[PDB]
Amino acid sequence: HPAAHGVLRLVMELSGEMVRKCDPHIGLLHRGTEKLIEYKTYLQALPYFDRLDYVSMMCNEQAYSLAVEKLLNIQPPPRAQWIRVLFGEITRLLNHIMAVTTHALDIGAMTPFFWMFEEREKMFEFYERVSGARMHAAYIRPGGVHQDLPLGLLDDIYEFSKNFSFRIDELEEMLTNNRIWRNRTVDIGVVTAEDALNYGFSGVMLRGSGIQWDLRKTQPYDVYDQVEFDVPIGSRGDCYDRYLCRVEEMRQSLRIISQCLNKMPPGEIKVDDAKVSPPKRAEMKTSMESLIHHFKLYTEGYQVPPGATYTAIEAPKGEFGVYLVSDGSSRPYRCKIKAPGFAHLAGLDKMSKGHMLADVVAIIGTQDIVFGEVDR
Amino acid sequence: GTSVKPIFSRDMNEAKRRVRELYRAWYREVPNTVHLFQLDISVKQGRDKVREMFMKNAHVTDPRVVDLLVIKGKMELEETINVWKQRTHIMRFFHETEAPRPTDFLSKFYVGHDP
Amino acid sequence: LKKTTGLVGLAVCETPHERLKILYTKILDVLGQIPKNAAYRKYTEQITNEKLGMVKAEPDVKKLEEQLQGGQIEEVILQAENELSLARKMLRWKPWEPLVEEPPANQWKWPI
Amino acid sequence: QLIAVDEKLDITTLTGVPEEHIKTRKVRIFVPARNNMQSGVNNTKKWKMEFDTRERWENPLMGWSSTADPLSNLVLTFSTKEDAVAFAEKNGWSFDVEERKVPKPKSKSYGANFSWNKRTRVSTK
Amino acid sequence: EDNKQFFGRHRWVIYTTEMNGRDTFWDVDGSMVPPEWHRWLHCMTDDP
Amino acid sequence: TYKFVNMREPSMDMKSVTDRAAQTLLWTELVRGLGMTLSYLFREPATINYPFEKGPLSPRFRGEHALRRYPSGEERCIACKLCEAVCPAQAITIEAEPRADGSRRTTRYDIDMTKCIYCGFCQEACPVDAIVEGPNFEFSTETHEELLYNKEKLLNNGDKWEAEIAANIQADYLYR
Amino acid sequence: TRPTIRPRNDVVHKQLSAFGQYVAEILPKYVQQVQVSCFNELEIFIHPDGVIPVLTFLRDHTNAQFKSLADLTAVDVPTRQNRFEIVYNLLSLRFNSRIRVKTYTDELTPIESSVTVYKAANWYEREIWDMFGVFFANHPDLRRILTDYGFEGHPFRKDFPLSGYVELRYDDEVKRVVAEPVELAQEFRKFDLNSPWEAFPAYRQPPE
Amino acid sequence: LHHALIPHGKGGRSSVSGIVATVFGATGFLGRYVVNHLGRMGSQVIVPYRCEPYDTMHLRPMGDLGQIIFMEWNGKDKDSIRKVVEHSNVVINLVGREWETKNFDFEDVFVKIPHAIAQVSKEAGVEKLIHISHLNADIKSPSRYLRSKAVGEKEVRAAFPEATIIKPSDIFGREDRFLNYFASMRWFGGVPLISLGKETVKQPVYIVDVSKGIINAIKDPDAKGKTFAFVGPNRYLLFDLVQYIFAVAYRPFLPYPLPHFAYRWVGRLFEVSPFEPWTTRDKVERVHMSDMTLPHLPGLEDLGIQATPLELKAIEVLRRHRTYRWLTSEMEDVKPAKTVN
Amino acid sequence: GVRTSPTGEKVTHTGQAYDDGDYRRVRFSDRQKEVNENFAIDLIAEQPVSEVGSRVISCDGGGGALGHPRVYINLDKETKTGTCGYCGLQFRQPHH
Amino acid sequence: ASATRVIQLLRNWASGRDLQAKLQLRYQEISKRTQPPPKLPVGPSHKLSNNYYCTRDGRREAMPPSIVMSSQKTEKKAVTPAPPIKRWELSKDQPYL
Ligand SMILES: COC1=C(OC)C(=O)C(C/C=C(\C)CC/C=C(/C)CC/C=C(\C)CC/C=C(\C)CC/C=C(/C)CC/C=C(\C)CC/C=C(\C)CC/C=C(\C)CC/C=C(/C)CCC=C(C)C)=C(C)C1=O
Ligand SMILES: NC(=O)C1=CN([C@@H]2O[C@H](COP(=O)(O)OP(=O)(O)OC[C@H]3O[C@@H](n4cnc5c(N)ncnc54)[C@H](OP(=O)(O)O)[C@@H]3O)[C@@H](O)[C@H]2O)C=CC1
Ligand SMILES: CN(C)C(=N)NC(=N)N
Ligand code: SF4
Ligand code: SF4
Ligand SMILES: [Zn+2]
Repeated sequence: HPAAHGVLRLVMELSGEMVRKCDPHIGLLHRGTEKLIEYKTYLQALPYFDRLDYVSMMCNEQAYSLAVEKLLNIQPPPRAQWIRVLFGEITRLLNHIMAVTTHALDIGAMTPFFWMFEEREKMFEFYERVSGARMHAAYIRPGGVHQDLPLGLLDDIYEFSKNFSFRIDELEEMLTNNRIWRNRTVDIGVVTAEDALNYGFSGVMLRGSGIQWDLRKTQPYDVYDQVEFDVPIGSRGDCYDRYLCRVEEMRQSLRIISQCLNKMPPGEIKVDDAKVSPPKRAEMKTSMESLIHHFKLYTEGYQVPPGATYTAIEAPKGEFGVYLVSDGSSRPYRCKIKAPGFAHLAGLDKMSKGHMLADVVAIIGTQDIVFGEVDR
Repeated sequence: GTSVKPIFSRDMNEAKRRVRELYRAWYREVPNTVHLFQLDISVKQGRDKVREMFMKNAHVTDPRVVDLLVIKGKMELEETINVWKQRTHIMRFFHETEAPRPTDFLSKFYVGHDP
Repeated sequence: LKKTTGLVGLAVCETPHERLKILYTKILDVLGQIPKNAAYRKYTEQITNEKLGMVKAEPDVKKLEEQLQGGQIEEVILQAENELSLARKMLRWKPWEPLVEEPPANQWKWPI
Repeated sequence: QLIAVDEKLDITTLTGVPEEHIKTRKVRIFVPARNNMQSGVNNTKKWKMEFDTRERWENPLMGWSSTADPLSNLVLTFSTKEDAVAFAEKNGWSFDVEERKVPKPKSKSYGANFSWNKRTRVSTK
Repeated sequence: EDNKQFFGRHRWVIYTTEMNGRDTFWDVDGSMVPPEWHRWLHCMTDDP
Repeated sequence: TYKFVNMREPSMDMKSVTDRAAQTLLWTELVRGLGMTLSYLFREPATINYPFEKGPLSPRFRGEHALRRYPSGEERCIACKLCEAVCPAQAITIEAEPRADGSRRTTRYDIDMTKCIYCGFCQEACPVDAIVEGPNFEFSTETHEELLYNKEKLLNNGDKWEAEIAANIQADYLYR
Repeated sequence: TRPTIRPRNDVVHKQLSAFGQYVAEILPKYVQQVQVSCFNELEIFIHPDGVIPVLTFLRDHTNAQFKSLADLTAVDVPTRQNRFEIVYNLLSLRFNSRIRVKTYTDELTPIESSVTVYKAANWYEREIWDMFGVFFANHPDLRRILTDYGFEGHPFRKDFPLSGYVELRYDDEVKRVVAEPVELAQEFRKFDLNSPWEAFPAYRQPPE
Repeated sequence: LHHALIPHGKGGRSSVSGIVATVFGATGFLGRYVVNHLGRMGSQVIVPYRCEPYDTMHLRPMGDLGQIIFMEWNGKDKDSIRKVVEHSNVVINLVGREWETKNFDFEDVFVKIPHAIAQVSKEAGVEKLIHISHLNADIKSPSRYLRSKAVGEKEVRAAFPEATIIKPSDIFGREDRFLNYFASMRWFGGVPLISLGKETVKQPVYIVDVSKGIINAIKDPDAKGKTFAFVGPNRYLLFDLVQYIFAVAYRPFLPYPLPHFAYRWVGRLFEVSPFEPWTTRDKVERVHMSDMTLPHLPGLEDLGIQATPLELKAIEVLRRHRTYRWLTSEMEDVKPAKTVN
Repeated sequence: GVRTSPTGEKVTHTGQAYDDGDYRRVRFSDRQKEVNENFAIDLIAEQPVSEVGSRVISCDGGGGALGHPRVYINLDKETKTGTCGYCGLQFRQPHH
Repeated sequence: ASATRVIQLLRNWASGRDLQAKLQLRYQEISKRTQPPPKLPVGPSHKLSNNYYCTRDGRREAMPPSIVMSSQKTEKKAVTPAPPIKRWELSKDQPYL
């Protein structure tokens, strides 16, 4: 189904066209990611997170890397942290573009999809230049980042950031004050703050309902405590307010990108601990200890001290968390993945009370569900 | 522990009562399953398969295990009634595409190393 | 006075002080049934009397909100209602009793 | 109050394993032998439960090693022989238990290499 | 090449009408470019 | 800090009321949307003329795999199985034995391109730069088996793309 | 300074320890153990029948307003008598904190459903049942959520094989998809990666 | 045996069954069923085809990677026949048309092609050869189809003395001719029958049973040079059979007698179609002809297969011919036809 | 230097070639066998032997960081050449 | 880009903004695909003296979690997990949209 994101079976009970109950059937994209992670090492499990929410790739990677670093009791270098924040905001722009444009496409607007996807192509070019893969970079790793930026990436990112506010303004010229868009989105899928908190919504859902909560402000990670940005807050808790919140979050991510570009520091890109992060190629090919550590890291991997952690980040779709349990070996014993879309899709039924089929389409769009992360 | 927490049904009598209730629920459903899914099997075949699936767990002597089995049976039934399943799964109950696995020692010896 | 609380589903209350006094008095009344040595009774009585003292000494709603540090006065009222319901449930549950049962010999060991 | 079940625990009907792999499988509970190529003994701390070896054949294409045994790579770790035995019994597989082999204490003396009248004297260093 | 065009259309290729033993007047492939011109066309470098 | 996205209120003065009434009766924002769409119509499209124009790429690009050689012609791979060990998808199979001259060389080196996730860990773990992920990406096949590469196919890919692979490695090896 | 070593937060460690003592004193009937990890994460191990009272307290108490149920999962440890370990991760927005509550259960012992405390517990407990076989007593709708219709066995258990027991394909004779016993063209290769040398002296266990 | 031909596994999709079979006419009804069974067993299958490669697409998912090989062949090309049978130890012959095209006739498809396949297979050293014929293959039969069948059977036995010649009666299945041909007479008003179908007795055989028998004949070591007859368990009059077909299809049944010469002229009219003809004079002759009784020849019970009665698998074929009114009617709703035993 | 088997099938550098009676040769019918015509053993034989006036030599494969890890070869046994085994390169002390 | 002035003026009128100030196509303003070679910084732990791994071993500083309360083994004020979150201040940059 075009509006079902391809892999969602939504068994609906309709009286005419009014919705009586929604029964989302998920698992059509269940792969057994957690079991496979239990069978892989820590370095071999990063692409699994890369493929969980395939619209916020470096965000998933950053969450996993934060969990592993917290368990390892190490610290990424400041340049690595700044790169992580910059690319996290770039990925937030990517995800918000995808969400808003697919929402408008499910409602009946496609030209913003095409424009913002040209912008997405440019950001994919940034991804590919920094990593070699257009979307599934596998770039952010426990201890920092894999490789340093090329010598034109910052200038190109500055050019793109400079020429993107006009794109957002053109998007807003088509939907924000349009009466048809307001009719479709206003007072649709209204969720109260208490209901959102009880159902476990996170991120844009809470902020649209009016809850002043943002993990980047309350529980900062990396260098998010050194950047300045505003947190959009909704008033009516509907699709229109959530769309406005997402657009303003795009603008604030542009702010953060500008700040990161100006404040990019020098230094190394991964923790200077060859027992955790691999050494350079020259050191490997000239130093005996470096060769031994490269061999061991790429065959057995680093051992993580026993313990369990739950680390969460403000991924573009809400609070994305990982509960990682290590038994002292080089492979994770348990890896539970908390995707924000799981609770939202669980709460889809309540938000679609007294609505119709088109309203349910709009509510799914405003929930912004990715079933890779929903099912895992 | 000596005082194991019961799921329900307490002793084995109430567990048997729940087993019989679930058996009645399944038995009255086979004609509807055949009609809706447009199965090519007979109603007698469906009832026989329900009977066989019930009988393969006849050796259970633990009330908690019986309660879990009837819970999962009710889950399977509610999957069938709501047409959540397809003809694919209902026929998966029948193993219609498997070759008849040999069971005698001589045939097992001939085919391979399987005990 | 204020138009909205900024939270969907949270209506503005025109009588914050009276409602807060009533709720805190009800909570204190419920806590009287709990045995004296129970640690839930002491802490909850302390915090309730501490917060009930503030509402009787500050007529201004904004300064009262700043003193309570519990969000807006509507959020404080909602939390008082939740505390009252929790006190009733805790009266039913009686969790001040000793431990129900010790776990097996190695239940929380890790790594294992 | 609370019921009592005076019978051995058995969850074979709930695990979902096929009857073939329930009845015709004999697991091996043991402490792994130390890898003789290394002196480290940290891999001989926990008991391991592993299944019997089944057939592996050669793929007609690409010559890979095919298999048909689901439990070929299934190895479980248990802290104690009693725990492993209880798990195997409740899961219904047959099991063979092998006792842990710990090296016997040995008397080592550096001065025995220079004995005045014993054969323990070494001819080189 | 034409640098006045925007990035992406400032380099292009006209494929041959016959390659090896195939009549390639119409059915032009994207894999017909040898590696060096492939690198230059995909802009991994500015040196032809 | 925080900001409100939708918290404004319209002025109720007569001029603003008449402006809103005119916007309601005369579809002003709809005309604005039409104007934006017309502007985009008169703009220049971003479509490239594929396959005659190819999208930009970088020296770090991960494409089809290849097995390289030293300039002398000897194979770089030393059968160390680091790529096989680190491969997340277990898409690499390696079997080796002493060669006729005693070298440590592989006899089987298979990569399943329907199982590989193109993550590039194999070229990171290679200590001799033998296995690489080249720049080619136009290698779609009509049959499944053609995507199950072996040592001969990977060596052919290396010989076919050696110049471009060497140039890319020279361009990007200082960041590794 | 040590650039490669994560700094500690004694203030947060002390606050979490004080709150753990607070909850342990308030609820002696269920709280079996309290821990604070060295990266400032509070954990409470309680008796399995105290799930509802403990969660209700941690949600409604004024000093513990853990309104949001961040996560709910289980961990399978076969070597224990009670293999399944149910984990609740809670977030308190008012006090800007997180807590963890861990209980234990086995195959045949139900765990009281916590959908009356948090609504996300509905789908979280459905997933726990589907993946581990743990039954929740008062669940409004308890059924498989992720596995295939009619799937047998609970995949996330440690004793469930990685590839399962059945695989699907389309059989032209019956004109439908069929499920047949698993058979791999290339078997998954098991690697023994653990080094035989102890890595962390601080986690050494008594030989016993 | 060669080390590559030793069976391995548990007879699944990824196992090795030691069978390398060249299946001529695999792009057909019985051909597709046989190829599916071979691939499910886990055998190497070579599919010689002359049609468009698009029409061979359904055979691809029938086997694991590299087990199905498609090689273009020409019927009158011994070079292509040798190319496709060079490396196979079993050769199955299922080539046959129910009509005669401009380039191929019943002599070509039933005598020349089977003889060429048998002779070339003998030179190539193929261990086993299965050849499909018709049960009512009579040298003096009124039907050119059956005359060519008998002559080609004799030629095949002469060329390859160690052959297994199988004689199915009337295969019925989803993509069959029999049940579909009898159920497609709705469009032409009533059902024309010769002598009202009262002088014809037929026992159709199930397609899956035929395919299983063919597979078992390969694995049976003492079926090298034999002749098997594959017939169903029940014999019906033609009138009763067509009446049961229409009853299961839930279509009104209006039969009427049509004289044999008039029916032959009607068949002559329908065979002028350049495409696949709806019916032909030979088809009318075969339909009117009664199925022979051959007690001395072995059968499905001798090969280890229990013949599936028509009353069980008739609904698989005839449910497609129903309307929305009777689509969901159950299998048991229609009484079995009156048998003649 | 590719060689042809008695069945007409080219042998790879690993000596792989199906037997005459092997059914698996049918996969190459109407298609081709992917064989690399350059043999590394032959090429490295074609490469000459270097002569350096030192007991110990160091080989990194050339190119610095583009080559293999640096190793040291002891040129003391004059009856044979010292072969760096990463790249199969032979060094020798000048005798006579 | 390359366009006539009349079409540019029509686009400016229809869109309401000077498009040539901020376009969506890249014309020679991006960095060249060929760049001078870099020389990345080495790191903090690349010293030749006073650099022992035992003094900078992050993993070995990890400790088993402290057991605050274990059942096996005045008037204290009630506490909280942390001081209550302070109220967020409205943005001075743009408080309202
Ligand atoms: C993950 O998943 C995905 C999603 O989430 C589910 C997504 O959202 C998306 C996003 C998708 C989008 C954004 C796409 C939507 C946006 C768009 C812009 C798509 C727009 C689509 C359309 C406009 C489709 C409409 C067009 C259609 C359907 C084509 C129909 C074509 C026709 C020709 C109609 C038929 C006309 C006929 C038959 C006319 C016939 C005429 C005659 C018979 C007349 C005959 C006349 C004669 C014979 C006269 C002859 C005369 C002469 C002179 C000839 C003589 C010459 C001779 C040589 C003979 C993607 C990609 C996705 O991946
Ligand atoms: N079907 C029945 O009722 C009965 C059939 N038989 C016999 O069983 C065999 C299989 O019958 P069935 O599957 O039903 O019939 P089909 O017509 O469906 O199949 C015939 C097969 O032979 C191929 N073929 C036909 N003509 C030629 C030719 N000139 N050269 C090469 N290949 C050719 C066809 O391929 P393509 O797609 O290219 O035409 C197709 O693969 C036949 O020999 C038939 O006589 C025996 C008793 C009953
Ligand atoms: C977001 N994803 C994965 C979609 N498939 N989306 C869509 N609109 N089709
Ligand atoms: S790119 Fe990754 S998945 Fe692919 S072969 Fe290399 S290591 Fe394996
Ligand atoms: S990592 Fe390199 S040298 Fe080692 S086995 Fe793989 S390709 Fe060969
Ligand atoms: Zn060398």
